Amino acid sequence: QVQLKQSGPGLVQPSQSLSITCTVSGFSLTNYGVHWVRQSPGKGLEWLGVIWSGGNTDYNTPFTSRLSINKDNSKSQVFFKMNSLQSNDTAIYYCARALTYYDYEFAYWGQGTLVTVSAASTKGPSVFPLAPSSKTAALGCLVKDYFPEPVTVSWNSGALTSGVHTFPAVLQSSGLYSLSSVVTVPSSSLGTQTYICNVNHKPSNTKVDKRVE
Amino acid sequence: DILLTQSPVILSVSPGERVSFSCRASQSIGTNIHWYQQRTNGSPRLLIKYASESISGIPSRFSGSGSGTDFTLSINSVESEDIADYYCQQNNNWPTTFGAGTKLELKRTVAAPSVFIFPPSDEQLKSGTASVVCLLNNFYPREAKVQWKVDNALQSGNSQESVTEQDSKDSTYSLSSTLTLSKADYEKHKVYACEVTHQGLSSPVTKSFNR
Amino acid sequence: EVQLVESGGGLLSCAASGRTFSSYAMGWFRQAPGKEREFVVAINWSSGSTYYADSVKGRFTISRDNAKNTMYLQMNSLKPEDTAVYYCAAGYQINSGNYNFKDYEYDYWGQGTQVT
Amino acid sequence: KKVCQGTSNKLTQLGTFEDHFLSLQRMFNNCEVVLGNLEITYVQRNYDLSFLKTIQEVAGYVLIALNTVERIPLENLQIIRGNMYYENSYALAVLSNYDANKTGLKELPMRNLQEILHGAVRFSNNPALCHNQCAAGCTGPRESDCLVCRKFRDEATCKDTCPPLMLYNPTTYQMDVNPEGKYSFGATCVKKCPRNYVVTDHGSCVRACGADSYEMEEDGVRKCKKCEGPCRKVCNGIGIGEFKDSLSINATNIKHFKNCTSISGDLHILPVAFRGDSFTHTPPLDPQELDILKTVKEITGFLLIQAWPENRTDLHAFENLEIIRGRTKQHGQFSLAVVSLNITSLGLRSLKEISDGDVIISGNKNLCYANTINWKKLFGTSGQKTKIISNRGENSCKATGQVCHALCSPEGCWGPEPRDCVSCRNVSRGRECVDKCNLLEGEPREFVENSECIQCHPECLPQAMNITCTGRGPDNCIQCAHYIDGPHCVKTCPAGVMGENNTLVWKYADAGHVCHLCHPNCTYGCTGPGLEGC
Ligand SMILES: *[C@@H]1O[C@H](CO)[C@@H](O[C@@H]2O[C@H](CO)[C@@H](O)[C@H](O)[C@H]2NC(C)=O)[C@H](O)[C@H]1NC(C)=O
Ligand SMILES: *[C@@H]1O[C@H](CO)[C@@H](O[C@@H]2O[C@H](CO)[C@@H](O)[C@H](O)[C@H]2NC(C)=O)[C@H](O)[C@H]1NC(C)=O
Ligand SMILES: *[C@@H]1O[C@H](CO)[C@@H](O)[C@H](O)[C@H]1NC(C)=O
Ligand SMILES: *[C@@H]1O[C@H](CO)[C@@H](O)[C@H](O)[C@H]1NC(C)=O
Ligand SMILES: *[C@@H]1O[C@H](CO)[C@@H](O)[C@H](O)[C@H]1NC(C)=O
Ligand SMILES: *[C@@H]1O[C@H](CO)[C@@H](O)[C@H](O)[C@H]1NC(C)=O
Repeated sequence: QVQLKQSGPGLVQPSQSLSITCTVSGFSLTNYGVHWVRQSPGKGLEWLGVIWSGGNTDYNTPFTSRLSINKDNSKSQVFFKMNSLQSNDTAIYYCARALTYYDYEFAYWGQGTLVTVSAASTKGPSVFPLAPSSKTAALGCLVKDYFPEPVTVSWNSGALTSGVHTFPAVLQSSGLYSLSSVVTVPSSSLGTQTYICNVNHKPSNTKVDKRVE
Repeated sequence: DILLTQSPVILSVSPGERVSFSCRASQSIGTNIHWYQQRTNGSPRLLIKYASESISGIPSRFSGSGSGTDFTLSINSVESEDIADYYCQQNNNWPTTFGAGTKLELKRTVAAPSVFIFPPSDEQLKSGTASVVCLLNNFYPREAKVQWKVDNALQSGNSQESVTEQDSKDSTYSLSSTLTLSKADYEKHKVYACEVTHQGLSSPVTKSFNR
Repeated sequence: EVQLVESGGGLLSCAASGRTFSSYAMGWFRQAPGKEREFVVAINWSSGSTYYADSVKGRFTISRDNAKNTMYLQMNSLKPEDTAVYYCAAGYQINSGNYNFKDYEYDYWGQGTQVT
Repeated sequence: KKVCQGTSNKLTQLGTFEDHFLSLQRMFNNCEVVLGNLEITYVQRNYDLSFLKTIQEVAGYVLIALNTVERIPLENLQIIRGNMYYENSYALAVLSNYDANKTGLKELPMRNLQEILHGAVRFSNNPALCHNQCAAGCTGPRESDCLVCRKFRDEATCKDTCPPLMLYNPTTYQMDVNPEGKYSFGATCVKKCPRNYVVTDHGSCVRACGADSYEMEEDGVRKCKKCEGPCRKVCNGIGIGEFKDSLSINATNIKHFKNCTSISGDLHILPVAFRGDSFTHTPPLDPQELDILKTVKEITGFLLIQAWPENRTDLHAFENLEIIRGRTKQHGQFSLAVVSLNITSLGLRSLKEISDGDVIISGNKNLCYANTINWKKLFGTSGQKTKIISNRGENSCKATGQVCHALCSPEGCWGPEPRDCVSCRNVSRGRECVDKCNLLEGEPREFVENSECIQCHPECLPQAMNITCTGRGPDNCIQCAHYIDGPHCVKTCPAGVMGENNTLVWKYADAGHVCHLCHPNCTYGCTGPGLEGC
């Protein structure tokens, strides 16, 4: 199985620099290059550059001056580095591999790293239960006042997926994000099954489990 | 440089229909075109390589045709699972570049929302704030009206909505509306109501609770 | 593209079509059941110079029909000590020959004509 | 007469004083004539050099140095030709024949050494010391009646030169193969080269053809044909032999590819070569040393270029590469791969075949052309496919006028120059496409032979407002620019060349510049008809 797994902080202050590590598995960096591609919510998918197998690089024109990709074939990982970021550099950054040597049919993609460019401070969420009333029932969690994105939410630690709706974050007037995850469940379950929402917010390193009764 | 133009921008389609995504290239590039699928919160997924060559794991209903400037990605019978953005990619001129995508929406029968309303947790109220959430679960079409009411007083500019993406299985939508009062304002009132208007409802549904 | 059509053997012709065999050199190899494949004859195309193997020397005769693009071989006065499978080969040469034939290179091979 | 090769070791000592003598005997044992040099060195005391009595002649030089032996019996040495010199201009050099043991050379009885044919003599530090074409002495007034010849010999006869291979036929104005002609083996005229010897491109019989020449066969006799350009030198490729655990062509291994023409394997050029690899104690490669590969015309395996001089516009070092057989392939796939280079044109103008394997040209952001080639023409094996991806767009390339030249055929180009065309639109001169051949104007005048201009013979006279020749030969002329020997335009009439009956034929110039036969009586030359010539 071929995998690109990437790790890196996704909050970078203006004029400061972004760093992402793409850790490779299923193939060698000595036989294949690794490409970098970003995706802004407006300006679509954009190819940043490559580190070829021989260690030589190639950067897209608007990134020559501020991009450096290196790697370590032994540790089997790749290091993306881009400098003096600004607001327009806010996007999701991906590492990718092509299906075939020397080519660009990107069949294998990293999970992506959500880079947010802001001077604002990181802030963990508060978690509040949405308890099911007395009247199929619905229940959920309120994930409020966090920054930056993203926050990941699961139910019963993965065991509960059907009927779940984790809503897209909304920007509050405070400039903090707020989000709500809900699930529908047979009313005949409340006093039968315990329901727990697992909220995780990497940038603040806040992991929270709140039971909903 | 070279331009990949994708049309249409959004494409709504009933299940079973035929679908054609167009990607026209400003220069002639033979068959140096790839296609990708990208579902919500997911990474792009290679569908077709070099205009028509199929990729393993991708279902048979996807196919690609064309050469030179005009390229096509085809679905012979659309299913709800196929909801996503679709991008084309050119391999010919340096540097490789992507189209701006086509969004595939899906049509379906009208479906009225299940409405639920949640009060503020007592934990939250301790912190001096009170959020009140109204939920509209699994409905179609997307257009829906939500009125918050506190003791029969229409609220304005103290609520925020969020709509989920179209579901992969039933192709419905879901919506959360969130009213925020101060603890003080919240405690200075009794009735809290969410009035939902939708095409699948004969009369506006209301769900409520008394503090 | 480069096709070598073998036809003529059993209890010998090599029709070579596909490209300009100007600087080429075609010949014949043989392989015995229980041994390696071995040289037998070879012939430069331009000029029509020729090179035989020792055991093949005299007892054989190779020729070239230009324009028709074909390379014939005579197996007159054969013996049980020469029974094997025969492939006709072809290869581009760096300078239309002009170096020792034992160091010629062959890239395209025929299918396999039997000789018992 | 017995013949030994000789030696050219100089003052070098071959092993122990015993090993040196033991190897001196084996060479010069029973030898009568020395083709090379006679080198006697480091001979110890009480060592019998009595086998040197058989030596009758030496062609090269003779050296006698650092000898402590008492006697060196060269009692039969009759001649020293001096084909070579030892140092400066000494054909015979006898130097420092002594030791710190008080025992040097006493007796050097060269009683028969009458003549030294060429070169002076040098003696120092030796404290204990007739016909017309003959040389040494004469046992008669004739040439056969001589001890040793001056120039050559031919069965007793002492000639000044060996009988030519061919003789001018005054009838058909052509040449004929002389049945009295013989090769020049040493100072002898033999009708056939000896066992395990080879004919020169002209005359002699040598064991080794040497450089600038290879060994071909003609009329059952192995000869030495000159190498059209560099001689063929096969060499090992990356991964094999010298480069077993080699990753790329680096500053270390690059030297060994000198004068190589054919690579038995693969060829890798990777960025590590330009960076250097400490982990292998390999320094950076200076790009200029890639020129070494210009001599490469063929590669049995594949060609992989992942790094290249950024200031270099094309694959210059492979401007003479003719074929890639692709017998071995990258990942079992590619025979040619060019990835992420700065180049503008590939520049493989000599490439004519890629027998197998796929081609991948990818990521060369400045690379133009490349898509103009029809690679099908180069492929020999079916299923071969090319991938030309993410290089410079054709349209960008148009905007700067980097397109195949107007003289190129539609088959495409390896670059912008007329010498980069795959094939020509009209005609080629050298490796260059052109508009027309110089038929009725221009220097030189030429003629067409299959889409190619060919220089008329330089003895054809340029005709204003018409052609000047029809074939490569001087017989194909229209008007002879100088003289005429029948159907042959010439720059000088035949005067001095040998012919039938062993008679030197002479010709003079008719005022119409036509070569005619002199009178037989005139044997040393003639400047007109009749006896009055000489
Ligand atoms: C450059 O070439 C040299 C010689 O071909 C390589 O040096 C060899 O390295 C192997 C593995 O370390 C050793 O076993 C040999 O003893 C070395 N030979 C010599 C002559 O030094 C070297 O590895 C090559 N470097 C690269 C980057 O390919
Ligand atoms: C890499 O190659 C490119 C194209 O060959 C070179 O670009 C040209 O460089 C020359 C240098 O004399 C300039 O005169 C031209 O103006 C450049 N072409 C342009 C700007 O279109 C580039 O120089 C090479 N890179 C290096 C480091 O040598
Ligand atoms: C935003 O990006 C643009 C290029 O798209 C560039 O001018 C700069 O990086 C940013 N703009 C500023 C700093 O005004
Ligand atoms: C390369 O060829 C030249 C040709 O004159 C020769 O002089 C030189 O010795 C050769 N170098 C080698 C074999 O390393
Ligand atoms: C390439 O750059 C080097 C830099 O040292 C320079 O010496 C050389 O002349 C350049 N090559 C050219 C101009 O062809
Ligand atoms: C060269 O060939 C082209 C193609 O037919 C032709 O148009 C042109 O006149 C030719 N030029 C000559 C023969 O000088």
